[PDB]
Amino acid sequence: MNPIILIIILMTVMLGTIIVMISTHWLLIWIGFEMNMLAIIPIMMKKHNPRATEASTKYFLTQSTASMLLMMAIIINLMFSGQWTVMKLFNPMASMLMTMALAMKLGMAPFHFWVPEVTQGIPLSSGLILLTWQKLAPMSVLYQILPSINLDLILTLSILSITIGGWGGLNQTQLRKIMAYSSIAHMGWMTAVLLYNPTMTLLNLIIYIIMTSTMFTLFMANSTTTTLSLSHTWNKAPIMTILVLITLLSMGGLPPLSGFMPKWMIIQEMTKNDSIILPTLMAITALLNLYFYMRLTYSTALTMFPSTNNMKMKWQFPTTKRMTLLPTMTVLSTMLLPLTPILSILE
Amino acid sequence: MMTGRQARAPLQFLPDEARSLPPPKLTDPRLAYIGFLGYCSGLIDNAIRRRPVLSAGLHRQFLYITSFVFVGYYLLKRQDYMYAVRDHDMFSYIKSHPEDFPEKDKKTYREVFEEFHPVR
Amino acid sequence: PGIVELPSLEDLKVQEVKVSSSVLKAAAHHYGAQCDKPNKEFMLCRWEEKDPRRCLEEGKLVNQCALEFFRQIKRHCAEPFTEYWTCIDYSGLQLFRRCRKEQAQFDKCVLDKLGWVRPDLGELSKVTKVKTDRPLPENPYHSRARPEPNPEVEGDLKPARHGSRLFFWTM
Amino acid sequence: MNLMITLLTNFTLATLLVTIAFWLPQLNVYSEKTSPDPMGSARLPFSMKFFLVAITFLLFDLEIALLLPLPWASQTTNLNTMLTMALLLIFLLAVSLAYEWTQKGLEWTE
Amino acid sequence: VAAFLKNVWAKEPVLVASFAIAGLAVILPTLSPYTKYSLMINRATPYNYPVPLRDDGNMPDVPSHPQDPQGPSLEWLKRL
Amino acid sequence: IMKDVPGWKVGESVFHTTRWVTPMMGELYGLRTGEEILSSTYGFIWYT
Amino acid sequence: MSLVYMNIMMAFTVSLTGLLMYRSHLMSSLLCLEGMMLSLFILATLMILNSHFTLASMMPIILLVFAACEAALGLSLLVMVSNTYGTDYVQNLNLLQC
Amino acid sequence: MMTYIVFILSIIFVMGFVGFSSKPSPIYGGLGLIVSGGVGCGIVLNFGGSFLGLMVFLIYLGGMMVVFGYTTAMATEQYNKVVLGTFITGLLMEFLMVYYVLKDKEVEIVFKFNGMGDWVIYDTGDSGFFSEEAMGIAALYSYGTWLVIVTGWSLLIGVVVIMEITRGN
Amino acid sequence: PFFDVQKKLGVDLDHWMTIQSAEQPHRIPARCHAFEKEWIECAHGIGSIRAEKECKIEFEDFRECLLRQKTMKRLNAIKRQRDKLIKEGKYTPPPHHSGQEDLRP
Amino acid sequence: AKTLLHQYWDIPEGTECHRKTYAATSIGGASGLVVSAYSVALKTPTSFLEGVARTGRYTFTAAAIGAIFGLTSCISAQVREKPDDPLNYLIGGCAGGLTLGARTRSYGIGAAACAYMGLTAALVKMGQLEGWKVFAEPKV
Repeated sequence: MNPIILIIILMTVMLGTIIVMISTHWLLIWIGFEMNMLAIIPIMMKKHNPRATEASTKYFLTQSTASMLLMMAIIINLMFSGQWTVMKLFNPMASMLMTMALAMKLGMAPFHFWVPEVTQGIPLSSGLILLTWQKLAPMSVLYQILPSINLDLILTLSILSITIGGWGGLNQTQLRKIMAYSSIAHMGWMTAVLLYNPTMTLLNLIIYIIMTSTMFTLFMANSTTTTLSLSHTWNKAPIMTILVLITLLSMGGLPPLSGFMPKWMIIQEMTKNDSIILPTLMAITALLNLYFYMRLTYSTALTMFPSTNNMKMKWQFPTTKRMTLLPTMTVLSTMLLPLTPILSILE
Repeated sequence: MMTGRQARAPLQFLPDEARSLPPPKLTDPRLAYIGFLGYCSGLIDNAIRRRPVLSAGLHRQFLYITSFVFVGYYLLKRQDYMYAVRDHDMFSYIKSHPEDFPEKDKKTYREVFEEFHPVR
Repeated sequence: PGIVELPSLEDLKVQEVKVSSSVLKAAAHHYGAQCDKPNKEFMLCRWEEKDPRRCLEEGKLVNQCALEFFRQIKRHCAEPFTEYWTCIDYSGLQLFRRCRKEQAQFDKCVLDKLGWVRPDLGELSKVTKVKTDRPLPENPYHSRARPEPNPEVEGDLKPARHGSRLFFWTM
Repeated sequence: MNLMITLLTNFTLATLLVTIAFWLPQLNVYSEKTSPDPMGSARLPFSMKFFLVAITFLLFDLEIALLLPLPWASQTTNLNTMLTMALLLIFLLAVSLAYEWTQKGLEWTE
Repeated sequence: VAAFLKNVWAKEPVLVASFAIAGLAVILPTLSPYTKYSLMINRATPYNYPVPLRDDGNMPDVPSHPQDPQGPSLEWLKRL
Repeated sequence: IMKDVPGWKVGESVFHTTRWVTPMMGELYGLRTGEEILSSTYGFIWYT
Repeated sequence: MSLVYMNIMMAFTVSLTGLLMYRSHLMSSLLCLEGMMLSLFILATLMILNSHFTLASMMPIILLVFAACEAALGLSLLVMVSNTYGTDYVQNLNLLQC
Repeated sequence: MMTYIVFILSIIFVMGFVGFSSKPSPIYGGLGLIVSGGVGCGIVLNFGGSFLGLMVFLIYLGGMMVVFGYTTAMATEQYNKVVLGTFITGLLMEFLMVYYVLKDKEVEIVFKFNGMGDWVIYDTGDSGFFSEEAMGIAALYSYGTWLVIVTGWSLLIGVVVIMEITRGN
Repeated sequence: PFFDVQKKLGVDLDHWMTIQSAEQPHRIPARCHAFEKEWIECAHGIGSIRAEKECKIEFEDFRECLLRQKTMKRLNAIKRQRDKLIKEGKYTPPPHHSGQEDLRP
Repeated sequence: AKTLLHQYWDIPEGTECHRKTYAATSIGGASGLVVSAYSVALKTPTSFLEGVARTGRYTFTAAAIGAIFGLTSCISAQVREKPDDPLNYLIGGCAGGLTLGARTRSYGIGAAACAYMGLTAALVKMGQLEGWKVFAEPKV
């Protein structure tokens, strides 16, 4: 791919997301979603492998069904309201259709089946672009329509996403599938608090974006795709293993790291509304996310798996990858707890 | 929650009313913590590229500290502004609606009765 | 809800203008030039009242005055107008450019027998003013009282009392 | 009602002619033929060029659909904006054509 | 520059003619003094009804009759 | 027609307001013949 | 609501159920998706032309063009699948189960 | 029975959908989609949308379904119970809705549907010397500057994406 | 988040197409201009909760103009009762509803 | 799925065992139908009759669970003469767990199902008594 064409395609993705974010018309939301899908399709086809083609086909079919359901919801709201302003919807059927459309777009369970599939078949940079940038626009659309969101449906989707993400990440050996199931659990966390306080949804979105960016940047820097190469990383560079141990510690919500910051705040907005069973259940389920993070830290940094003879050659060459914002994202994702009230800038 | 408050002056990082509040001091503990975070990020940047951590790249570490302190100062100013906005809205809503917040008759302990549960 | 107020059949009875479309299109410019005041009064009443039932009498005046137009055609200029409206009536699109000589003869007869001047381009499409005696409807949409808005924000911004008040944080 | 009548008349004349052409010499008596082309045993290989010119036609057809209402749109009051948007649409069409030209898109079906 | 232009006029006259026509089409409306005539021709077409205004008492510019001297004129369109 | 049906008010508007509403085509040609309905609502579209 | 609204919504529903149950091919599912888009087009333009929404008449053409562009993209993906396994069967797209 | 013409057309429309929702073959599915597109163009023709109906004929049928069948001819090499079964099932439910809404004149599945003709909800006025839908589309350049910009950029990006992803290198 | 770029920058991108009572080409009015106008001038600036609990009358009127549920329900009742009395023989159509009216103009 | 729970809860505790047993059997049958539908969708059976057999097995197992739980809870609340007590629902939950063990033809699953289902049913009765909400309406 040409650098100019790749740059133009990336700005097209950014323009589509911005168009969804800044528009006050439903047709422009739909237009931005199609812009985003059409411009992100070739990034998944960067290597021209059969797995990339199948992943792009599955992503295309799921996004097409989601966009068509979104247009059906827009048309129903047009009929029953006579206007296009992006605000609360004026039909429960249109609200339900739009909610399941955005759940299919975000990868919420039980529409999650493409997320561990697709992320396995695409490169690491494209998977990072997916799992971080593609989740901004549907979360904005969910933010704007929360007066019409059914509570039962969104809480069912949240608990299903958290449980299925934990039980799915409990099994994998590949890193990309682990990050996919972790993403599913995290969006269950973010949507569980949406109807009570969306500022916590914004805070959890930002923290999840920083953590996923740090982990994917570490994986790109070490060129690791399975757990065994991540185990091998201890011989080549120990500082990378220390960084992935600290980041995986923070991703599990272990205090005093910054990953304790979102979910705890979420509990603080759900015991105010006298809902005690749900946050306790969600923390108990997120213990499984902590479990497979602990398994990864056991394999990587807390022990030393055996290495090979050719690794000695890799001792003679310094790394030359542009590890952009890796120290900043490592610091920001782990020592951000003593600046917890800064979330008030998102209110 | 505050979505209707910042609906007539949109996309303003720090509005005019934010200038009525005292700015944070340069010796703030939070500003010092953010500068320490910037220094730690500079040390990590030195470490992951196989450089002497405390020796190499003094200008890079200084730029890290300065950029972190700049961003943190602006973020802290916005945070105190929005907390002041929260308090102002709360007090205005309490003052505007006196019937929903009745003053309670604050009794002393000679009139109130508390059940005694012995430990034995 | 309410009962729709509807005028009786005696209020809707008037002597119609029983002519075809080509008859009206032949004498459209002179009808606009001569019968302007009741037409403009009726159209202003229709656009201000937003109700046909409140304008019926004004409409009757139109159906009077237009008739008083055509009678003056019948008394003096019957034959050139007959030829002109027949020539207009022949063509499918009722084009004015296909009947120039009959229009010239009809206009000459009208001018030298009644003193009517045909309007030029854009004269009929002007916006004019109307002096009328009926008062302006203060509530044409029948709108009820608007809801009272929320009280606005006022006063200077004091700093937050004891900082954020979020758990153990002092500021 | 006139257009539906004309469509039905054309359709019924077409199927009457097809039935006559397909069945009139069927009533004649003749002798049958056995069940048996250069590529009978070979499979059809895919060619990217025909699919490429098909999708190029589809995209240019969509931009033609966007460009179509110009005769109605020329009667507007914002003449500067209409002229700018029309010229921008045709310029983007020409830019797409030139970019397909430069990247060897129109090769061997030029 | 002149050698390049003669070269492309030798090899590809079709592209040269197309680019010349496109450049003329994109620079000529900004120079011809007849665009404003198109604008007020499109403005002067009466698609809707000219609904009259209620006479408050002081409107000297608006006419009282279609044949009155007040209001806009159309002699320029009649002559051009 | 509705002298027998109980609880029916003749001429009851379906709108809460007293403003004049332009009559829908079914409100005008509801009780007329089929050919009048066809000429009124499809005469312009079906005219060649 | 009107009768044609029921018929168009039922058409959208049966095309959605046709999409969600793959039989053998992928071209058939793509055709079902374009049928869904066509039903959306018809419903939107019926609602728009019924209520005399003048400006909104610009909308369904866009609803065509964008979605039609998407259809082209889908076709290309199918061709890529046809370049790998020689057929557009959906039972060859299972390389990512492990 | 003439006054239900649009409704009658709508039946064929949903019937055509069961032509390709059962998915017999891409050629027969394309034929069913062609019939459904023609019927839908007739439906929007009966509502006054002449330009949009000819958009359906010019761009959907002659533009996009041509490419769909053209790519179909490069696959599904030439030479069931389930296809006929779901066709019969869908036809039976469709005629059940037809019979019920022609019987009791008011049904419901998700929304309340009325059993009268389509002619009732029409407008009694006249549009004047222009077609309202025609000027609504014609306002694409005068009013829809942003829509034109994003659509043109989308089509250009789509051309780039299409010729990029099928290179294979 | 909904970043109001348009209101901050003063530009207009899609506000002209959001509602139905907006400015139209040749000032063509929609069939429910007045109802939606009244609903909009009610619900302006009072919030969604007060909008949905305070002028439900205007929103019901606008929805009735949009979909005409009660109008065709009343038409169904009238036509059904007319058909029943026609079958029972106690009613006949007048000559002006049969096609011999020699209408108004 | 809200009318089934409503028709189960509107019967007072320990009054009519037949209606409570029927309501709990209907709720269990609905849950088993959902589980069987997801099982035959996600994991395709090798034959149509195999799919019908699996659907019937899941539906009958869950219906037996519901019937045994409702019957045992109502009988215990009748014979122990206290309707507002979570111990009755704990006994019913352990009876349902023993039914699960009898259906799956094992003992350890039966014991674990007794313990956890008795705890869950006692929690459900406690939430019904104290008005605990899992899908709480946002009031702050």
